[PDB]
Amino acid sequence: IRVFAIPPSFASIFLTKSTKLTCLVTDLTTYDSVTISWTRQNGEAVKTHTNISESHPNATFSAVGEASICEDDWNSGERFTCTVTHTDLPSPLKQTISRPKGVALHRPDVYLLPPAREQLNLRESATITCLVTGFSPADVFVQWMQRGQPLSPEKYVTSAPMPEPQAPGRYFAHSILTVSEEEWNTGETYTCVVAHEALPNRVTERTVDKSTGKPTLYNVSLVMSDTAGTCY
Amino acid sequence: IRVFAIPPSFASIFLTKSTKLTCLVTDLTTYDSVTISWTRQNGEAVKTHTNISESHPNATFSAVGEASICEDDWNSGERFTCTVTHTDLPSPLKQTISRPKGVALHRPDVYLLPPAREQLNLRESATITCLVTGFSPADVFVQWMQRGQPLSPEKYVTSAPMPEPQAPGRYFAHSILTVSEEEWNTGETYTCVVAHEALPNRVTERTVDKSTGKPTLYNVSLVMSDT
Amino acid sequence: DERIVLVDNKCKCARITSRIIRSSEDPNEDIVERNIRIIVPLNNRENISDPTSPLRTRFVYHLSDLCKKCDPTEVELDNQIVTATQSNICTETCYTYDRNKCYTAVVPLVYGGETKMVETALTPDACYP
Ligand SMILES: *[C@@H]1O[C@H](CO)[C@@H](O[C@@H]2O[C@H](CO)[C@@H](O)[C@H](O)[C@H]2NC(C)=O)[C@H](O)[C@H]1NC(C)=O
Ligand SMILES: *[C@@H]1O[C@H](CO)[C@@H](O)[C@H](O)[C@H]1NC(C)=O
Repeated sequence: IRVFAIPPSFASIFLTKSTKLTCLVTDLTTYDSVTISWTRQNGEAVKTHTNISESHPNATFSAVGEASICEDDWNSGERFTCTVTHTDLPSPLKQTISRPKGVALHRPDVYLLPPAREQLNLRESATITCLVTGFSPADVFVQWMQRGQPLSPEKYVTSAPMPEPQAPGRYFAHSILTVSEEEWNTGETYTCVVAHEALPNRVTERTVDKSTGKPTLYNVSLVMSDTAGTCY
Repeated sequence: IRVFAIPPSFASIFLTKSTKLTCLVTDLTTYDSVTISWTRQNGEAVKTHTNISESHPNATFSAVGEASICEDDWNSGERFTCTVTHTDLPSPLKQTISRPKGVALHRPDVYLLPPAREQLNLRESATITCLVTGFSPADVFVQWMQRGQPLSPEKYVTSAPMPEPQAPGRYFAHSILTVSEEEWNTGETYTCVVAHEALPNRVTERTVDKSTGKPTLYNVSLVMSDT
Repeated sequence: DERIVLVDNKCKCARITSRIIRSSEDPNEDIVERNIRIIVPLNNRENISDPTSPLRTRFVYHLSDLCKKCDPTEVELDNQIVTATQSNICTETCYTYDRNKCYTAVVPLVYGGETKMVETALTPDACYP
């Protein structure tokens, strides 16, 4: 029996404006003897709603507990613990989740790399990478789009942040999206959207296509008329 | 008393160039009463270089067993077992390990991507990417090189394999290296080497330079109409 | 110090300076010089406020509509003060962005089904909110 506690994310705060706590419990044999509750440091009771999921193929059951807390409760760093009690566990399981302090704010940087030249020759698929680096803390939210249409959560993948060996305190992550070769050869556009607290407007976006980003040639035309006009 | 006999991965095999087995046993009251000796299929004794680690703060001790065997015998499907005898243990504990056979094998592909132009315009740093994808199982060992000599592992970072949502049964991984823009602008060369068990020669290399991606045509026309 | 700036456009990045060189010694044989400096962007698109617009590969620079004055000036006539129109010639396209200006956009963000449109920053840094 293992318990996973997920602290609230910045995206959930921005796009929903309601701080929530979740301590998922798995590897449960009986769902009629489970209880999920949250207790404060001083012992004040917190209202928690417990939900029961379906039956997993491995003869296990998962319980989901969603509870409403004030943004201050989490942002203050107040240490919270989720209480899980079961008849098969001689001692209740306790998990400690909190937000660390002494963290500065650093604006992240975003760059897109176009698909490799020798990948398009096979005419199978193309891969685009969105590299975001130089940020703290380590909670980011990257979403891909195609000419204003949000893309499905399944066509792109993202990686957990990892420390940067060069400069400590600044992290990085990247998102990889695949596309059809003909679709990319047509000339469609793609956008990378990242949400973080350090940004002034809190969201930034960048756009790449076939004509921009490692192109083959540059075609320019210039016209300069009325060169002998009145200036005064 | 917990006994763990993990087999070495592909990275250890390709880095130390020798097959070394481990039968480390932790949480031992007295390591003076420990004995590590592997066995082949025939059950012969194994020359084991037993090692003693430091003293854990929780009054526990561990013994490390190192044995060198010819690699040609593991892939043939021979099970190796280490026997550990302790005074507190009434009977020896045996862990039998072997190589899982029947794993699907596919050829990884290597793609190297040059640093972004916008990042170089800031004249601060440059980054390179070594994308390896379409491979199974999850055993990949990737290094970097510069003019034929290797660099410390503190200047590049690699990621663990992650399943590919598009094609079931395929994995992918990435490596990120940092380069000073000025060095990059000098004209040096960087190499990415990928070592996998499915490749015919186990080794593949890719190279990227500063001149990667330079355009071919610069069609420009100018008109001056003094109207 | 020896040059006078006439126009300092930012959208077309056009800058014109004029200078008189005292060539030789005859006052009637001094040449008048006009310098034009233009910086063209190769990555910006047709509409700088819409990332989906196609790329731009045609640039037109009319000098009659660049060195033009369009601000009423005050003139003293010894009995009153009046406002005077400098030129009678007074939708222009902005090729490049302006540092003193902020460029923003609207983008749909989906998360758990709900869609929250949020103001973005097309420019890298520019100004802060
Ligand atoms: C260039 O893009 C801008 C921004 O999309 C266009 O102007 C906007 O038009 C929409 C309605 O279509 C309004 O909601 C916005 O308020 C407008 N922007 C501003 C700043 O007023 C503009 O029309 C586009 N130009 C061309 C030629 O398509
Ligand atoms: C060069 O310009 C001409 C028109 O002046 C055009 O026909 C041609 O396609 C251009 N070259 C390239 C490589 O686009």
